[PDB]
Amino acid sequence: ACDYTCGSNCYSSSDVSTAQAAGYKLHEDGETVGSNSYPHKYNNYQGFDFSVSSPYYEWPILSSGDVYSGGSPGADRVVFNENNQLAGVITHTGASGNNFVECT
Ligand SMILES: Nc1nc2c(ncn2[C@@H]2O[C@H](CO)[C@@H](O)[C@H]2OP(=O)(O)O)c(=O)[nH]1
Ligand SMILES: [Ca+2]
Repeated sequence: ACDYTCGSNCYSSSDVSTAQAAGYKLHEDGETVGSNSYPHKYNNYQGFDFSVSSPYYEWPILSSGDVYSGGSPGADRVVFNENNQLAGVITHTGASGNNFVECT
């Protein structure tokens, strides 16, 4: 079973934890990877119900289970706050434009 389902991508809690950990570290270090500079600020304009406070940052989560290292980021993202607290898992999959939908 999947703790999170992004379109057809299935993620366990461990996948989310590993991704979050990597993204948070880069954040503390003042570093980014990839052409789109991850991790980067995330603005909740769609008003998802995050129970944790902003600011928020987005970091890619790979279907493969590998930690994002530059390269195609896919459509899935882990969202974390300034305090390394999980906000949610979202995806561009099935959303138009630059928008998102939450992973179920
Ligand atoms: N890789 C990727 N980027 C997308 C997609 N939809 C919108 N984007 C946005 O397009 C740019 C990449 O070319 C980024 O600003 C990225 O936003 P995020 O970084 O918030 O995902 C998508 O399906 N895939
Ligand atoms: Ca996995």
